Amino acid sequence: NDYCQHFVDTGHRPQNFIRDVLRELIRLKDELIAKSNTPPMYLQADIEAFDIRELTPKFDVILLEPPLEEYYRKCWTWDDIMKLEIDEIAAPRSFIFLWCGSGEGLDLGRVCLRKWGYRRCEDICWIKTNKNNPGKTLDPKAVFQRTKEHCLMGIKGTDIDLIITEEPEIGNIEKPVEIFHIIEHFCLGRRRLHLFGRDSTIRPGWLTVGPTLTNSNYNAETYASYFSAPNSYLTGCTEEI
Amino acid sequence: RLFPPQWICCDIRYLDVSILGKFAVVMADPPWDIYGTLTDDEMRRLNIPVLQDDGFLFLWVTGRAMELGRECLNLWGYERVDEIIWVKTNQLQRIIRTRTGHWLNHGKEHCLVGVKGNPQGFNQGLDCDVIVAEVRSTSHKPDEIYGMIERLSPGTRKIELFGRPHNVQPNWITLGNQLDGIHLLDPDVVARFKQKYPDGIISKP
Ligand SMILES: Nc1ncnc2c1ncn2[C@@H]1O[C@H](CSCC[C@H](N)C(=O)O)[C@@H](O)[C@H]1O
Ligand SMILES: [Mg+2]
Repeated sequence: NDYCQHFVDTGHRPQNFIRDVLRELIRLKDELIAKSNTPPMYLQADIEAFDIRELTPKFDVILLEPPLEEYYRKCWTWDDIMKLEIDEIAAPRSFIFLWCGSGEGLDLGRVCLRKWGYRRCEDICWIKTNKNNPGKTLDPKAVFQRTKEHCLMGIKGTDIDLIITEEPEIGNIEKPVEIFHIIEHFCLGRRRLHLFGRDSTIRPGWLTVGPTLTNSNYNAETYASYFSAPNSYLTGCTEEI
Repeated sequence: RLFPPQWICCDIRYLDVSILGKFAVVMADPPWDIYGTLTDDEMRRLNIPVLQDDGFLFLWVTGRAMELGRECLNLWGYERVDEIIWVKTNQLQRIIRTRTGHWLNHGKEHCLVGVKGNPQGFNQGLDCDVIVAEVRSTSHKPDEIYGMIERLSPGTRKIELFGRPHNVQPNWITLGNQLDGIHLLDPDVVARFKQKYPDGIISKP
């Protein structure tokens, strides 16, 4: 059988036919992450007009979710994104997860990663099924119907790469919560920043910063106190001291 | 439409590809330096630019070739306009999970899609950008890609670089060093081949 021909004939995406898309080990590790998580912290800020260096201390992990116009059709362009001074707030050993969409972002997000001093080390694809609404989706440059989005992982200093869920309803710009599961299970450190998060993405263990937040609780000094000795170098997957 | 399969066993570094004429689609699955491989410079120097005026390039990449392949695609005169992913499955349609220095299992391979010129009359948007297909022998890419390409550009001439015998297809010319001899049937290609290589020997220039 050929799922490509089947999609042309029926509108059911090939990914609709992927099947099934330790337990004690995973649960204990989830538990240790939950125990080491900082309280959720969050700040409303217009990231265009905000001095990013006010976010301290330096982060172990940055999740970057700029609102691309392609998600909808203030929207952020790659010109805007590339000019964020991410290298100023990242720890010298640290990681980035950048949602790049399905278009020019696959190239330009890579330029961003390298600009900010990272090497691209994983390409995590969010594959979207249409089991509820089989049919056709187009961009002018596009050769194929676009049914996925990419989150690029970068590393600086010395689970599977697939998330499969149903396509969200129009106007729902949320990314799968599974991206947080992947990030947290890497055990990269406890200082985690989510840029362009929303009320809906606020999460224990994360500082969320974005324009649409209705409330704030961030204080730099309080935040830094979560990582003061003896807890400075914890991975987020171990018993705290 | 339909022309039968054609192929040339060669070292792709040495073949003068200008004898093959112009193609609507080029596909390559290079032996990236990550039998035998090509160095990054050998890949850059491949004379891909002569193969097309207007059309599409399909370039398989893994690992650091996600970036090196982008560089090659651009150096050769293409803009990357799509990216296909092949979700690798077993016979029961479950994902196969596979590299040292990675802390994520890999369930897929990527194929970059580049455009050169302004192609006209291709059926863009018929297929989607995810292939779900069973894994076969090592490096064997799914045959689904030939179907997607044929629907995109029916009845046009295509060329595959670094193909093996199981890759030969109608309307395609296949180049690679594991193919069996030279099988050419297009009279125009036959004539220019004979003129260039009167004794059939494609040695280091
Ligand atoms: N210098 C060279 N010229 C031509 N082919 C070469 C080469 N160096 C390596 N190769 C070939 O490049 C191929 C890369 S693997 C190709 C896999 C193929 N697309 C498939 O679906 O099976 C190998 O067959 C290898 O023999
Ligand atoms: Mg099959």
